[PDB]
Amino acid sequence: LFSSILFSIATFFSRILGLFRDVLFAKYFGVSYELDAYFIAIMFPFFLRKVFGEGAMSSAFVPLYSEKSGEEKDKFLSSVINGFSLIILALVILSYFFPELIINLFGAGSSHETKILAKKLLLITSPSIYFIFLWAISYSILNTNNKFFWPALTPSISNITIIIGTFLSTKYGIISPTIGFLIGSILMFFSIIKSIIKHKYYFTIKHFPHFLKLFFPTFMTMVVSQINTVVDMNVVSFYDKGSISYLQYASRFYLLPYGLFAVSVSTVVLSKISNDRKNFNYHLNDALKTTLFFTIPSMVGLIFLSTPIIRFFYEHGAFTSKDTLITSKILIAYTLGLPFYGIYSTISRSYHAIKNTKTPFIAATIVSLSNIILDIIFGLKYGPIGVALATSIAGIIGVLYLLFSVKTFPIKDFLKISLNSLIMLFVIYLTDFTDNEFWFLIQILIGILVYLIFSSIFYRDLIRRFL
Ligand SMILES: CCCCCCCC/C=C\CCCCCCCC(=O)OC[C@@H](O)CO
Ligand SMILES: CCCCCCCC/C=C\CCCCCCCC(=O)OC[C@H](O)CO
Ligand SMILES: CCCCCCCC/C=C\CCCCCCCC(=O)OC[C@H](O)CO
Ligand SMILES: [Ca+2]
Ligand SMILES: [Ca+2]
Ligand SMILES: [Ca+2]
Ligand SMILES: [Cl-]
Ligand SMILES: [Cl-]
Ligand SMILES: [Cl-]
Ligand SMILES: [Cl-]
Ligand SMILES: [Cl-]
Ligand code: NA
Ligand code: NA
Ligand SMILES: [Zn+2]
Repeated sequence: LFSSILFSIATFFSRILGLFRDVLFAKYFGVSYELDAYFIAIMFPFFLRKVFGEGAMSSAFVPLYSEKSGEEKDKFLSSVINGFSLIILALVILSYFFPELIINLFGAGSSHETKILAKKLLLITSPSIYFIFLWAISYSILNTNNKFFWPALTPSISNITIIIGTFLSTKYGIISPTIGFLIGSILMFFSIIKSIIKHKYYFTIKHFPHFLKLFFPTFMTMVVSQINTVVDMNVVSFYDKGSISYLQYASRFYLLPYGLFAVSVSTVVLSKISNDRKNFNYHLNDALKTTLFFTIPSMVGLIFLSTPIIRFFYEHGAFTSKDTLITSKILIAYTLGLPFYGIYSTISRSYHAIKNTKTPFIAATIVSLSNIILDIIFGLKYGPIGVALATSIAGIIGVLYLLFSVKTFPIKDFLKISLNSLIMLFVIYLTDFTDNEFWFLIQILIGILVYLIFSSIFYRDLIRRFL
């Protein structure tokens, strides 16, 4: 368990480091066409990391690597590296000659000056793909040797190098964090290079067709399942300049309470279902109560305090009062979906825990199609706020489908949690007088205390049994 607590500390600071990276973007670049161009240029390697984070490489590499032995293991590894090196080299050369293909994938609607700059930055980011693939392969090898802690922290390397590049941007401009992104991908790979170079190199691609047969179907499935990322960005690119940047500032901050409250708090309770499948309904209700307990007060507090929170973190240097006003509205639009995505995540993973992949797949399809259609309608009409809202409404639709499916929900506890959250709201509203820029921190503490006090009143009998 000591490694589990250590990994939580490591994850917290890794999340905070990403937040600090964005804080510096706001200070050194604010919201601008030039940061739009940066995000366009990094989005393909970023997107590819996300897909490999869902297991796209390990899903095929692990079984085919582990089944082999002796120098057939080296020959398999060489086949994978050689085959991908060939494909990637071809596509980086094509990227140099036709950068508009990648640009128009993520920023088709962006202005002329944006696309020109993104072309220049893509010359630097496109090679990072090669080092991301190698990183993903080494990551898989480490996983087959039961190494999980340290490989999971290597993305922090890239955030440090981007941060350093952002500091140097006062001399070079936006190209400095772009170079930092490339160097980050190189050093991420070098941090775990030994797992690859301990193998003998073979001039062979013998096993590459075998590996592709198992890799590509799953890889494409994971591409499609993460596509809403691409659609969000491409739709907003048609709005005002800086729209891409607004969406990144708001969504990257929102992912902090999302990851904590909509997913992580309910994991332990959800873990029990696999071992105790015949009590599925009880355990699912238990997990849903936990999710609601955290997401409902968090949603209320975040929305009420969205402007002072954004101001505290982002409103420095080039990030203006106007930027705070807009980013805060986008954050509210996302935060309205927090409890719905919490419920969604809880029911979906509970289904997986009992080997039902069909119902989670249908729900995910509904959410994805809903999100695309609503992006078209609301995103083209209202820019980033419309895209954020579309994402939240899509989650509501997914929740309605899943609730009709499991036909269970802890209604009594939802009402108790909601009342405690509204009592909390009433109190924080009363403490809203000073307008000091740091007062929102005290209101968060007051809100937590009020919420837990009244939680203990309404759950007194339950606390006694636990205590
Ligand atoms: C070579 C294709 C590059 C595609 C375009 C990106 C440009 C990259 C530039 C330089 C790459 C140098 C890094 C080379 C990294 C080492 C390659 C490797 O993994 O070898 C493993 C074997 O020894 C064991 O199987
Ligand atoms: C600008 C740099 C961009 C670099 C982007 C690198 C992405 C490469 C990913 C996969 C290999 C693609 C080649 C796939 C070849 C076809 C695979 C195949 O044959 O799959 C058969 C399957 O059974 C039928 O469903
Ligand atoms: C996330 C929860 C943990 C965070 C813990 C942070 C600890 C508190 C830090 C700073 C408080 C600063 C509060 C400053 C309040 C302003 C006081 C003031 O000067 O108010 C003037 C006005 O006239 C009144 O009437
Ligand atoms: Ca600006
Ligand atoms: Ca060997
Ligand atoms: Ca300020
Ligand atoms: Cl601008
Ligand atoms: Cl072996
Ligand atoms: Cl970034
Ligand atoms: Cl194979
Ligand atoms: Cl084989
Ligand atoms: Na500017
Ligand atoms: Na426009
Ligand atoms: Zn093979």
